[PDB]
Amino acid sequence: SLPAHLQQTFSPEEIQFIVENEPIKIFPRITTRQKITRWQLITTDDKALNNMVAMRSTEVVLWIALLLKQQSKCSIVAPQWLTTKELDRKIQYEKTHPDRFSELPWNWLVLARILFNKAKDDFHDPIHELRGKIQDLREIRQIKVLKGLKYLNESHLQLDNLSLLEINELRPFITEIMDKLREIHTASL
Amino acid sequence: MGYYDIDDVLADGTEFPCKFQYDIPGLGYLENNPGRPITKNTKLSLPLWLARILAIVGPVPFVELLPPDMFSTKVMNAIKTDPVALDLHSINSHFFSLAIKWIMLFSEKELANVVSELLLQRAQELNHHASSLSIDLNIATSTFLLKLEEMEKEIYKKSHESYKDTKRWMFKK
Amino acid sequence: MYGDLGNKLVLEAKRTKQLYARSNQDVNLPMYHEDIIRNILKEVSNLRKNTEYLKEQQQLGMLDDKVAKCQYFVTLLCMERNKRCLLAYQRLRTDILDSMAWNNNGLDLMSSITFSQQDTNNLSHQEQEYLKEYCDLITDLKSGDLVDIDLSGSLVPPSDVFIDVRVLKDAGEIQTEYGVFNLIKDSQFFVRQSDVERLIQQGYLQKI
Amino acid sequence: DAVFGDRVRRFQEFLDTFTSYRDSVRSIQVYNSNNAANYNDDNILPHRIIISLDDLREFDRSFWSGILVEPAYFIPPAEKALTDLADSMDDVPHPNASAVSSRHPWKLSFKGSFGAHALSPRTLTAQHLNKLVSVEGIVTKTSLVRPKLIRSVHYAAKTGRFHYRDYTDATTTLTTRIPTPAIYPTEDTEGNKLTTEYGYSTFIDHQRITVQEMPEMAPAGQLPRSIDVILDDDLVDKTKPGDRVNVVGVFKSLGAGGMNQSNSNTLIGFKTLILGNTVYPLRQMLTDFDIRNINKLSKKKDIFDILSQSLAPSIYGHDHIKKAILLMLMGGVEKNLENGSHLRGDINILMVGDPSTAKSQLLRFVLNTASLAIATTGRGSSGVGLTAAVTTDRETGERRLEAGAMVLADRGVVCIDEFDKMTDVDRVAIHEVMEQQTVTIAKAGIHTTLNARCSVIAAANPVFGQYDVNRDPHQNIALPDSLLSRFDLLFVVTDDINEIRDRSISEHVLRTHRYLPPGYLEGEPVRERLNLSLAVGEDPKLVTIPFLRKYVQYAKERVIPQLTQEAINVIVKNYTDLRNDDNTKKSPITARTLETLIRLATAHAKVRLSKTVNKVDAKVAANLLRFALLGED
Amino acid sequence: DDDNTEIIKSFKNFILEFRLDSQFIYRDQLRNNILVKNYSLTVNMEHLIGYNEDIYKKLSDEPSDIIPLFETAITQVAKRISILNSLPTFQLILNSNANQIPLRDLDSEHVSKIVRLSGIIISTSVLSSRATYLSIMCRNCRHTTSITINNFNVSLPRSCLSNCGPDPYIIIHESSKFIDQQFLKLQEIPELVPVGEMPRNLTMTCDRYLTNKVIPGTRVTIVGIYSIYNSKGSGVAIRTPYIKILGIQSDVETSSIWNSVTMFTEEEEEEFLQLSRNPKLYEILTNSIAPSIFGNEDIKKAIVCLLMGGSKKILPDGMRLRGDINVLLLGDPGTAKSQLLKFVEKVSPIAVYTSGKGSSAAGLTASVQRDPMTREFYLEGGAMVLADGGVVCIDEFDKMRDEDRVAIHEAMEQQTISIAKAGITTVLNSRT
Ligand SMILES: Nc1ncnc2c1ncn2[C@@H]1O[C@H](COP(=O)(O)OP(=O)(O)OP(=O)(O)O)[C@@H](O)[C@H]1O
Ligand SMILES: Nc1ncnc2c1ncn2[C@@H]1O[C@H](COP(=O)(O)OP(=O)(O)OP(=O)(O)O)[C@@H](O)[C@H]1O
Ligand SMILES: [Mg+2]
Ligand SMILES: [Mg+2]
Ligand SMILES: [Zn+2]
Repeated sequence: SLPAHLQQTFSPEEIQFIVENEPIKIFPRITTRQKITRWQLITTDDKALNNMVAMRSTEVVLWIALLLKQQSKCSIVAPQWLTTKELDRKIQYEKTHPDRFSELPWNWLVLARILFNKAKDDFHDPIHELRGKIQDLREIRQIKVLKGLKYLNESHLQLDNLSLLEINELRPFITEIMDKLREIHTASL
Repeated sequence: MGYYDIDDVLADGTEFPCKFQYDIPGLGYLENNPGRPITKNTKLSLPLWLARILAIVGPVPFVELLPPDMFSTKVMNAIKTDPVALDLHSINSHFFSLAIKWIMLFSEKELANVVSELLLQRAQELNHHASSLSIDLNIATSTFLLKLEEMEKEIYKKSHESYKDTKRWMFKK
Repeated sequence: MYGDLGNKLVLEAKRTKQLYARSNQDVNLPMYHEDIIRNILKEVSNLRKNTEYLKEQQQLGMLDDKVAKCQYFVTLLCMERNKRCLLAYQRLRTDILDSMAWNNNGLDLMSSITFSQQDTNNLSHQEQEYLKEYCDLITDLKSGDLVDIDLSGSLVPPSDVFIDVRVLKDAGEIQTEYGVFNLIKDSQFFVRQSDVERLIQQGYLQKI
Repeated sequence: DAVFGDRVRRFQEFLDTFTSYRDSVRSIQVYNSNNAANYNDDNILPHRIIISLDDLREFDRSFWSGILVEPAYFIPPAEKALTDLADSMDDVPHPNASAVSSRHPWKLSFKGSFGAHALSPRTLTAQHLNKLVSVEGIVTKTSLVRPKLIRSVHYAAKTGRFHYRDYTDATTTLTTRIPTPAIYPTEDTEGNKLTTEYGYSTFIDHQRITVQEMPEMAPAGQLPRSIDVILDDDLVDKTKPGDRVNVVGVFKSLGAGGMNQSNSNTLIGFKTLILGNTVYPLRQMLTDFDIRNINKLSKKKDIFDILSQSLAPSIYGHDHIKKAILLMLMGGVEKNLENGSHLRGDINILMVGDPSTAKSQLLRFVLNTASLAIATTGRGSSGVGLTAAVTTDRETGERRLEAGAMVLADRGVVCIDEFDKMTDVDRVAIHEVMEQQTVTIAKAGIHTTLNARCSVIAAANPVFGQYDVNRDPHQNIALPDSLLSRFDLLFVVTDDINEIRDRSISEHVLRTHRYLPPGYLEGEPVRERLNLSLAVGEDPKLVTIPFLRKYVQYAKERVIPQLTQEAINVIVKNYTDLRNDDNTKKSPITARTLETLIRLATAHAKVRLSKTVNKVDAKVAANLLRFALLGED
Repeated sequence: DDDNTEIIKSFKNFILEFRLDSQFIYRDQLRNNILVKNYSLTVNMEHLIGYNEDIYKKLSDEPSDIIPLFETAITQVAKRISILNSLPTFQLILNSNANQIPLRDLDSEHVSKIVRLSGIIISTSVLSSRATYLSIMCRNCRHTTSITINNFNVSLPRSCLSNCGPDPYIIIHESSKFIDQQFLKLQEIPELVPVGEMPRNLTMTCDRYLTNKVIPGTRVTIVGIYSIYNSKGSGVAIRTPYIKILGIQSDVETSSIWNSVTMFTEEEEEEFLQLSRNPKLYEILTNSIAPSIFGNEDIKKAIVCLLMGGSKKILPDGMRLRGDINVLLLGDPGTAKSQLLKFVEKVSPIAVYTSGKGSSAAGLTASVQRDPMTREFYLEGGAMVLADGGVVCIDEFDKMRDEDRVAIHEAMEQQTISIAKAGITTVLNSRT
């Protein structure tokens, strides 16, 4: 809260927490179907976890999936946007329109890093190609952010599709610059 | 209007030129002349926490505020010609706070149009230098950070720290 | 003129703030400034004497009112400036003290075992008293309605169930809920993160 | 083509937007016109204006950016428009005999703020070529003024018509063109003989100066660097060696740069030059407020004491020497006498004393406070370096003379330190300058007499480490008698141990060492670097130094007192009393003491801003010389 | 052209695909350099060897021909990772860890090969201009033309492109681009000179971002190419060797002008402030002065005080006060007086050691020399000019001649040197 800044900005670890508080799909390697000890969770619905059958698709929260993959009882399926084809489509869309941001999920960087670190085996494409494509996208997004920073004023800004980490790393500069501009304008009234 | 702000307290203690409009005895320690009483039409440099109030109470007030040296036509022309290269630290270490103060006391639309542009054009260079995280395997940064106002150093430090934490978390293995 | 000394005090505060701002780990407050503060006290006392003297000299009716108003305003303004400087310095030092008091898991700080971050003699006596009642306030907060939640716990989110830790200082056997840890120096543990948060916070363990 | 005409139209609009330039054009035009109509004359203003870059910045940002960044494509269009406006203003006809051939086109000069274009001869690199820049420095060398041909006119027989040929050079114009061989045409197109008609052709004066960096701003362990500037037309002979100048012009490349028929070499690069547009000297003009203050402060009775004490407020004591320095600043009146003689009006002072007696810290103060001052050290100087040196002019090819320290300080002061440590061969030359005030050069076919009218203040040490009172004065000073006779005032200063003096002087020194410049925090090192921001806009009571400079200038240039009889009566009685006494003075008294009294009286009369020498001036001169010779104080 | 394209492609793939752990270091360095307007790139040779040995072998045998291809690969990658164009051709700076070759071991066997060597800078020349983009026009047909030049050693065409003369072409100086060239002189390390031989000197050329980086007296390490240029010495078919600098490592952090700015990363600043807080720092600093000398504690404390130095003040009236300390040691033989002078030389960032017997006033303050070519007079620095902002250690001070010793009086206190010789009248700074 108070120590180490934290007054008005989130740390990267808290952003990671928020990201891991989101659902994901898995392929269980165990069967916990009730016969013809139970999970009984208090913050997430446990219906899927209680009723599990092997070699079938279910969805749970992300951190439970990581805890299961720590053991040998899970296999997380990466989202469909984590593919070379779908990344090359977004790169082209990014190139063609130099005044809007492409539509990527608000956790693409954090999810990509977490999945590359933990579930390296589950990817179908080679991981180095995807890692290069992520950097290729990030550089162009940085160029567009740098160009858009010139239009700062006292009224309001619109950043339609900027990601969570990109917003977090830029908030202290943007807010303070516009605050100072607003004070300068208000003083002259 | 921050009572406990340290930087506001420091910036509020700067000396501004002013002229006495009355003739009054008993003063003189303002001039460092204890026994000598002050005369009429005398030009002295008084601190801002005193000159601001002495120019309000009288009607004609006791003291008239004179145009400052830091808001001359030369400084405005230098600001307009090249904002980035200008050394605001040499002009005054608290340029912006005194600028908004001067705009508040005397409504000046011209100064509000120049200070805003100066800040907007210097923000780009501030961001460029703050985003440059070194990689282990320049003279520009050292030269530029010696021309920064007291207020701009805080923004530079905040932006730099945020960028370093983001980079650290991204590449933690 | 009169307030020119107090500015120096404010300057000192700025330096302390930098040590607070550029602090990878917790730091200690520098020495108190009782001599400068006493100098402002002396000069504000002299200003009070001057205001009194102006009061009598006006109320015998030897001087014009418009003349006396100016020095009255000057003395009032100088006293206000000195008060502002002293209060700003005091509030900054108070904020740092509150931060340290919160960052030691409550406790009585200097009376009991401390993390050796601060020497006793740096703080003023009134500051030492203030710290004691603030610690008591933290203590009777922690026993409020929020007993289950540890209001003085760690503020970094939990994201690793099992961690590797290394012992820094030697100790004896310590019982924990459902088990025992034997703190032989230069030994490594692989255990759940929740059990060793307390011991890492107190410097008996390393890494995470 | 189209861009040229568009830019001409833009500048034409700029000219009638601001009416000041149009009024200055008319003022110059009417002055030149009505000057030529004065047949009974009692001289000619050049065709050049100074425009502010600032106003152009509000008017048209694009044109201002073009001038600052790409001068070679925006200055020539502006000059044509200015010439057109000037031609339009001149309604009166001028059917002159030969002015029809030479138009003398109007040119431009700039002022205002240059932003990042204000540099020095060291921070100027290949990134600034073909840009408008301003450089600050000190002039070291200048070339001789030569005429250069710009257009030639020839007359053809059997036809009676004239034909003209134009010439251009790399330094003449801002745009590269096909070169010209500078050979006069001899044959007409039809083969008729052509005769050159001087008096209708056009020639322009050409000069080249060298500007060096200020040595005080050089980095550690490095020597100052210099650059070359070319001046033409009306800018010639506006600078002299030793001057501090600021030159605004275009930084330009020239030549072939070894990329040609010559052999390939890594040691060959291009040559760089500056085509100066304007020169500004870095004489303080006085307003009526300043003059009124000077006249009001003149009437105060104790003005001499205040003026003398205001000198060097960081030196404790030495009141009489500080009075003597002030009297040096306001020199005496020089008398030109028959037989081609002149009585010198300069006051020369020598200081002999013990080590660490603040002798060298007064010479440094005189260097700064005076209008013209040249510093010299005994062991690091030569005779050829003080009078003149024979050198060569590379640009034209002749052999010429280069000024030395003494002749560069004409109507100035020379401060010599460690004067006794100078070699004998060196010390003879200074003798002549102290006696005739002229230098004679008879070397290498250059027979010339050079004027050197300078005041000498010098500091030396006795033969031993410290002054001895048990030995005769001549034994203490190693200088010869002939040299010693040429100094008006010799001050022997001694450090004597006394507890009260030590307590006062130590307190003063400790107070001085605790000074903090405004805008600096405690413990903050002084940043004597300016961060490359050379300039922001390119063009008991004590008195402040600039006011003293104004006072000295006004006194030197506005009052010339004359001697009176009642002052002579005091001077003669003082001289007769001093001559006939048994007191042992540190220097002999001779018939040249009377001239010293006269000069000191004249100087004190100038201090009072009066046109006559009074009795009080004689009394002050007598007291000063009695203190100097006797120490009776 | 069918091999240069593949070479450029290989270099671009090296720049874009090299990764260690989880970060593209060479891709990030380019973007960070572009932001602060640094148009250059530094590459470590070990990474290049690890990536692909064929690429390293291509560079190691044909440097002058291959290096420009890497130069254009860098600026092709930059325009892709920076722009969706006022970007000049970038610069390549190389780092090597190979064995160092002495200057006197360089011979005809090492021509056109990249070498690594160390020496002492003795002189630095002034900056000169070299053309990169030349705009050209013909004297008769008058049409525009352009030429592009790289500084890795060209002339205007000896013909006409579309009668015109033999080689008719002139340079349009406006709209032409130039860069910065500097010449430096090297010398051997004093301890590596062979027996009975005087030290030898060598010539080096630096460009663009490697100019104004060293000062005379500095000990440096140089990575460059050993080449020859025909010029001008009655020998037949002989050439003069020189070195084109590619990388410079300098011990002193100071640049040419000594910006008086911090060149310390936070990781070193934290160490320095931690050191400053030691309660017994004075004893630690004293014990570090000549640990092989017994006793003499007060002299070592005085040496520490001299090394740190005092403060300097400027006053409103123009007065200047000295802030440096001078020390004299007058003592008996065998008391380690001369073993402290040579230690102070080593420890000080800038220091000169001289002997009073072999000295002169011109050599100590400044000299005046005549240029053989220009035939004018110029000033050359001396012992007190080189040792500016540092320390000069004068041994055998009692044996100095009385004429030479008196020349130091002004420099000791007024910290200036006045020269009034041969039409040159200047005052030079000297704070030592
Ligand atoms: N009266 C004084 N007031 C202030 N400072 C003084 C005075 N006398 C000497 N000093 C100080 O002594 C120091 C040396 O003085 P300075 O260099 O002028 O002496 P000097 O007469 O030229 O000596 P030297 O005979 O060694 O050439 C300076 O720091 C100067 O400030
Ligand atoms: N206190 C000491 N500790 C260690 N070695 C010493 C000491 N005193 C002298 N020496 C040794 O004595 C030798 C000669 O000393 P050095 O050359 O410094 O003499 P010096 O004082 O310069 O003499 P000189 O007055 O004759 O020039 C060296 O080998 C040095 O190491
Ligand atoms: Mg001296
Ligand atoms: Mg010895
Ligand atoms: Zn042709």
